[PDB]
Amino acid sequence: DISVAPGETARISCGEKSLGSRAVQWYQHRAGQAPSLIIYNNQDRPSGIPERFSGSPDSPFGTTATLTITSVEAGDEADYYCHIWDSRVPTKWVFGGGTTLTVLGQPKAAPSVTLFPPSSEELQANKATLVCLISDFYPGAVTVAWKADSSPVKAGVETTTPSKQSNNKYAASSYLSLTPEQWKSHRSYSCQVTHEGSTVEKTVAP
Amino acid sequence: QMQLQESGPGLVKPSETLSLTCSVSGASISDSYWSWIRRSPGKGLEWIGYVHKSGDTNYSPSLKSRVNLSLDTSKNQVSLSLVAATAADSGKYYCARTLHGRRIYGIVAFNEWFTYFYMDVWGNGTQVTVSSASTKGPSVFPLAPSGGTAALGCLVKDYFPEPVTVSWNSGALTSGVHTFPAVLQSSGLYSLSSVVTVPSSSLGTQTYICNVNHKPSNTKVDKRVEP
Ligand SMILES: *[C@@H]1O[C@H](CO[C@@H]2O[C@@H](C)[C@@H](O)[C@@H](O)[C@@H]2O)[C@@H](O[C@@H]2O[C@H](CO)[C@@H](O[C@@H]3O[C@H](CO[C@H]4O[C@H](CO)[C@@H](O)[C@H](O)[C@@H]4O[C@@H]4O[C@H](CO)[C@@H](O)[C@H](O)[C@H]4NC(C)=O)[C@@H](O)[C@H](O[C@H]4O[C@H](CO)[C@@H](O)[C@H](O)[C@@H]4O[C@@H]4O[C@H](CO)[C@@H](O[C@@H]5O[C@H](CO[C@]6(C(=O)O)C[C@H](O)[C@@H](NC(C)=O)[C@H]([C@H](O)[C@H](O)CO)O6)[C@H](O)[C@H](O)[C@H]5O)[C@H](O)[C@H]4NC(C)=O)[C@@H]3O)[C@H](O)[C@H]2NC(C)=O)[C@H](O)[C@H]1NC(C)=O
Repeated sequence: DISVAPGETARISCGEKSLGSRAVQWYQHRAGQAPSLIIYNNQDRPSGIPERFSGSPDSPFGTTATLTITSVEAGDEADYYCHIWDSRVPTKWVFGGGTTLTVLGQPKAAPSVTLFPPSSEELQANKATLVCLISDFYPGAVTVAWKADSSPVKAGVETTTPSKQSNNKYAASSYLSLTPEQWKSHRSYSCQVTHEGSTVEKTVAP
Repeated sequence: QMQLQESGPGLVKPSETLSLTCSVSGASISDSYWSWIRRSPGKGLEWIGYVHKSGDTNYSPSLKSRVNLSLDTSKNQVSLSLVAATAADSGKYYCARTLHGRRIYGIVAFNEWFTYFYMDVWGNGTQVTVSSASTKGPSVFPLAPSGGTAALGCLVKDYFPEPVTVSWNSGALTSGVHTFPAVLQSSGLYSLSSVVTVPSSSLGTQTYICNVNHKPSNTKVDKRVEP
């Protein structure tokens, strides 16, 4: 994940080192929007895509697919995936990469974060839930990451799409479904809210 | 330009067949290859497979045993069928028009070339949650809270369907009340939190009770919350 000031150039590498001849495609995915094709056949550009976006050549062997975006602008703030085709590697059925590009020159409002531990009432019911409430942020795009102690957690995480508040800022909530055992065993859990390149963290301990 | 839209007939219970449709407008399905893609929370953006009129059709190794992609020329629709759906098949599904080219890096007669596929037109994608969720009332839990302000709330957990209503002290407390939109969980049930911001000094004086109402199951719960 990278953050770039408007006007500067962004560099995103994706995939493993190349073995044979390649045809790399690059895809752009903005939050809650259909993905787009930005690059195909390594360097070729579909209609509409500006020459600011450029891809890496499939030479020499051993190169890593790199997408370069010069003179960055707000619109280029999105997730960037690559789909690699290599004459010596088996066809890929999962897209690679996923790097998020944040552009820094934008008007914004940092999120407020409140994290609740599981309630003693829920625990007696042999269930546990961490509640991370996110409010008052703008634009309406956040990414939430959970930490059991120091290690990231993927399982059990449920996060809502950002919703517009009455004051035209955004709200969102992330839930971590957890067993009471997992809750007690770990020293602590953290909710990490990233917004326009800056992350806000809250931690609770059993 | 061309437009694509992914949709389901509706709700998928475990061990039922997931049936998705990709309606194509501004172009005929017979002029292009077509692909389905999905993003499962457990994994990343994965290519399900592609289909074509010529019979040029292949599926992902991990899904080949359960998936069927078909072309409906009459309805100009691209179809996806996934037998024995489970929570593992939950996520967002994309339909996309697929193009192809040939990477020629040697003599064509020496088989020194390969065909590559790329997606230039994607749909918004549709969300698929596989569950046996049915009418169910919510469980209500207190979210307990020196100086400064404090956030106390109520966790309205595991109900279906939407919606639920939440007030505080029967409407006597509306200041600093923020009810968040519910999350749809992998269980197919919903959960939301209602938090009210208050002065710490007030924690002793005032009494706090959230009033939760869920019509579909005729549930009414009054949960007192304290520190
Ligand atoms: C895929 O997807 C896509 C997309 O998506 C999107 O995006 C993404 C990215 C994400 O984000 C997501 O989320 C989103 O969604 C899609 O597409 C889409 O779709 C959608 C649907 O929903 C839509 O939406 C919309 O939006 C809008 C906006 O727009 C804009 O923006 C956007 C973004 O945000 C975009 O997208 C678009 O495009 C746009 O953009 C733009 O563009 C242009 C051109 O290009 C440019 O130029 C510009 O710049 C741009 N911009 C920007 C970018 O920024 C919005 O607005 C909307 O909203 C609305 O609506 C809704 C529903 O839908 C609601 O909810 C809301 O609320 C609104 O509403 C409204 O409101 C208002 C206020 O209130 C109002 O007004 C008022 O009015 C009154 C009156 O009223 C009345 C009475 O009277 O009472 C009523 C009644 O009812 C009536 N009646 C009748 C009969 O009618 C009446 C009458 O009218 C008579 O007249 C009487 O009067 O009225 C008064 O007047 C007052 O005063 C006022 O104030 C109104 O009313 C309302 N309205 C209504 C209608 O309701 C919406 O949200 C969008 O747009 C789209 N997009 C596109 C691109 O297209 C798709 O779909 C998919 N695909 C597929 C295939 O599927």
